[PDB]
Amino acid sequence: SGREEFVYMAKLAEQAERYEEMVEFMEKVSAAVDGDELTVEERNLLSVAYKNVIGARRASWRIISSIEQKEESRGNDDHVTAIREYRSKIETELSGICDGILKLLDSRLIPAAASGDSKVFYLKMKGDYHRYLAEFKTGQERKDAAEHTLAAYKSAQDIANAELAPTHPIRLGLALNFSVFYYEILNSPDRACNLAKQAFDEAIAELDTLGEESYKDSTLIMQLLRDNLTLWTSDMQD
Amino acid sequence: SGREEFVYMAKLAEQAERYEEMVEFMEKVSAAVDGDELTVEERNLLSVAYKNVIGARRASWRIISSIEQKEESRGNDDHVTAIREYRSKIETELSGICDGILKLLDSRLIPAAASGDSKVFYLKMKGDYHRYLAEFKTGQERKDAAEHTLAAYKSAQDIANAELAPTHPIRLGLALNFSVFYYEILNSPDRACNLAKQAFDEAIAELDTLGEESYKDSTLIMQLLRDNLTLWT
Amino acid sequence: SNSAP
Ligand SMILES: [Co+2]
Repeated sequence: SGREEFVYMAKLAEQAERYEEMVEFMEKVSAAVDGDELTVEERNLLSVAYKNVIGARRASWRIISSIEQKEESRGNDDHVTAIREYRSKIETELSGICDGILKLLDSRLIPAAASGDSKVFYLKMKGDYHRYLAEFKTGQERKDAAEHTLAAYKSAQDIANAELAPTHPIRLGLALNFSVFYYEILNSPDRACNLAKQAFDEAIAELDTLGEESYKDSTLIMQLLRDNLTLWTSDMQD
Repeated sequence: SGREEFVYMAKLAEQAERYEEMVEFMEKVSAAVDGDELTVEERNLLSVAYKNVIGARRASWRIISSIEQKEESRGNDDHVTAIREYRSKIETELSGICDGILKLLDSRLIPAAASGDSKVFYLKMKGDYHRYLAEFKTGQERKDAAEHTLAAYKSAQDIANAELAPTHPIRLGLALNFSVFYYEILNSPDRACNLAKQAFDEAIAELDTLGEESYKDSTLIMQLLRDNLTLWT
Repeated sequence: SNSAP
């Protein structure tokens, strides 16, 4: 059917690494699934699609920003103006991508979850994309984005603490991204370290609960948790 | 002014890895230079821009084609049909990209080329993009593409043999791509191997006898030539 | 800092 055709097209777009089209296909899948919930597979295809589309503009934004600061530190103000105009184009694309996924998540998927599985997943994703907004927005828009991020992550954390094993890859990913939020967005290294440490310990504490299928996913995140701590614990030094 | 602005924008697009925009910027620089030659730097920015823009569709095309063949081997005609529509979209983009750069080479850059270095460079590039056309075109369209590739490479090879040192990275790159043309498009491995070998020997002749500053580039190309010969035979 | 895949 509609749904199945566009799911397959989305998988093809992924293979071809034509991710803007993958988002289009998954947006058509999600729209075709109105009352029903997305499958685990469709949820993951949607997430991969948006992660890659935003990831590419995020990379470009960081690079153009480094160049902007260097050329600004230099007396070529003429170069700096051009770089700022270009970064503005990138920020426009970033804003439009976040608006697309936040509306789709906010209008269909979050209301439709009622699974706690998917509740935490979609809440984490809402927080993620508000955070990607907070990465480049300024003034009140940055404030609003960061506040919505914190609120999304908190709601996610409540459902996850109450209904997901400490070794659950969704709960672990949420902890990871929430800690990153504190370190990078809120500039609270103490808070970020505390949260990452807690999520790791609570997962090795109850490390029996982990699933064979769940293991590659969880262990990956837990290593990232340690890796973050490894840098933070060293920037509590540097 | 204009020219210098768009060169800078192209470098920014490259840094940002926004290559469709890099192509746009280099098309505006080249269009803004009527009759004058591109600098070596500008020429290379243009080539990088188009190389990356086409490279990405070439990769997508190969992957979608493999999936089409597997799904064909599975009797999944619904999947095969969807895949064919998608591959057709990719081939449309491929055709338009090769056409864009071929038009730019044919109306301004190839006519404007004033030295053997740039004459060979732009002819080699013409052969390259006719070859990328020949990679997916079929039937008569493929025959026409391959013939234009051969003609571009031949013109390039004549100028290169006549005005560029055998160790010139432009001449070496041309020899490399011409041999590849024989192996992959014309399925003439004997010719591909012979061409790569002759170009390599002619390059090793003056390897120690001559060279400075150019050496990392030439030695690089000659090593790719060796790797290919090692694989073909 | 790294985030979830
Ligand atoms: Co608000």
